[PDB]
Amino acid sequence: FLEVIKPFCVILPEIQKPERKIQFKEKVLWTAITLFIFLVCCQIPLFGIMSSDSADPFYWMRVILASNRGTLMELGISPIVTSGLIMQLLAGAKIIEVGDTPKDRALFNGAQKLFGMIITIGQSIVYVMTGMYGDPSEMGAGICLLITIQLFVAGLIVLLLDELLQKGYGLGSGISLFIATNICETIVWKAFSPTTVNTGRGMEFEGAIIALFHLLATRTDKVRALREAFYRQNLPNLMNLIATIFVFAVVIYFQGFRYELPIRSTKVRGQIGIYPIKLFYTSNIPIILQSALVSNLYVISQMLSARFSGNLLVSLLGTWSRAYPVGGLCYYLSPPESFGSVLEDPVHAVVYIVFMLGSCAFFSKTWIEVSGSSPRDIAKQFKDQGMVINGKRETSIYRELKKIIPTAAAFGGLCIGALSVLADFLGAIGSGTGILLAVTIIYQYFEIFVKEQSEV
Amino acid sequence: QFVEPSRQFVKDSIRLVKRCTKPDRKEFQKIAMATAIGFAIMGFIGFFVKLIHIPINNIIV
Amino acid sequence: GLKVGPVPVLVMSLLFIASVFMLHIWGKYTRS
Amino acid sequence: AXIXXXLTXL
Repeated sequence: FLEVIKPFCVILPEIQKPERKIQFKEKVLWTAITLFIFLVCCQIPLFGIMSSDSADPFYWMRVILASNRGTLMELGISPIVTSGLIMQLLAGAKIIEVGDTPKDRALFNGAQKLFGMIITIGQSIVYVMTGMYGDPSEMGAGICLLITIQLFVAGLIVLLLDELLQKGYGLGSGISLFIATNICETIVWKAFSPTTVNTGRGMEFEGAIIALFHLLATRTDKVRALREAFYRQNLPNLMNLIATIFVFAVVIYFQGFRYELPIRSTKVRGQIGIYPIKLFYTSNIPIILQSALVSNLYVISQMLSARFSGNLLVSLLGTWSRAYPVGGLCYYLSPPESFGSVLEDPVHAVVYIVFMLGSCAFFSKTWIEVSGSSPRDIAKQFKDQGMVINGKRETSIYRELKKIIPTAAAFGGLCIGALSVLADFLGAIGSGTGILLAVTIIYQYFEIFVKEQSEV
Repeated sequence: QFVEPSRQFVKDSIRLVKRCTKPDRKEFQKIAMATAIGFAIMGFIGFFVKLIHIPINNIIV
Repeated sequence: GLKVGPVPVLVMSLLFIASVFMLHIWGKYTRS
Repeated sequence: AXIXXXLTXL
């Protein structure tokens, strides 16, 4: 197993471990270069595609996957996430060992890259053969192989860029950076796009601010121009951007919440300090997990309805009508798009709110149990550091953590779900999922910045 | 009967929120400025990449 | 194995982008 | 593939 795959592990390229720690300014520069490369690849279409007119059942796995259909980033960050969860499950099921020796973790990284590349090849083959990019029989072996090679090398670039970020050149991981970059790109596009669409009422810009300026300059600077620019229905609004800024501000405010535990040291005396237990204890993992669950359920419902239509169970799981849920569990798990949608079906809005809050709370608690951030898992860190709580005994470190951390995780789940629901209700551009992910990732970057400043 | 666990959770959440350290007027400005800068960077780099590549995609495809 | 730095990775990414662009250009000019 | 909170299209 490990012995026979180690020579297969070493073939893949690896990022050189930096000789000296990289400062924050040029860390930001390298992160900007990495996201620029990812964005440029997101715009270049694959070669050999005859038709991009298909179903694309994973349309909702695009904000959390940083995927753009038909381009070099067809798969987005799916190889990285798949390899990460595969390795975490393998380590937790004791087939392999991450270890602590540099050789052990180097082999772990090499095998993670190997499994990510295997997943990349598998996804590319599935995408090619299952009818996307055109008929695989019509494209031929040469075109199908060329598309598979393009997707393979694009995935190799994604893993290389993520490894570049993680080895110390960037500000985090490829997953968070690419997700936040896609969300911010979407919001800025819907704010400032020069794209124009004509529906019989002349030229009309697709970006909100550009449409505002165009209308104010053209239509006699009328109050009707401002009313349309703020309450436009066929294109992005100015009220949608105002609600996006408002949700940004509120999520920032609630991301700044923390429970500051006064901790001292019983090993190195004089190391008074603070342990911040954030209200958003699991930063955006509830969003990622909830979006993945809902989107996977959507894919399952679409697959069942397409093949096994008419069955009562399939209809209850979801009714579809491009597609969007119209009935069933998939509908009740779908955000109400407009205020009129909320008004016509209050029951759907209530069920969506309850499901979002409960799922976010459940995923937050499950993640603090899984990822090693449980109260017991933090009490182990307190014990094997000499750290105790200032006004509490050393034998009571776990009980205070048991009081704080589970409640912090659950209520962070509720707060995050409520923020996403509020953003979805207000019509915020970027959506609740996108806005929350973007704010949490930029806050991770900001907290890395303040950590580096404190180290100075 | 889950009324008692729900009330206990609500009470614990209220206590934890009251004991949390909320951002001040200066912390909020600092975090908001940092978020705005990071947004502007990522979003505008992506916007300009897409805007540049639209003519390129027209030319090559 | 082979360990590369950030600049080799940037060059590899740019070369892959340019190779896909060249594939597109070659296909367009051959078909036209 | 759609199994679950996993994210591995198709």
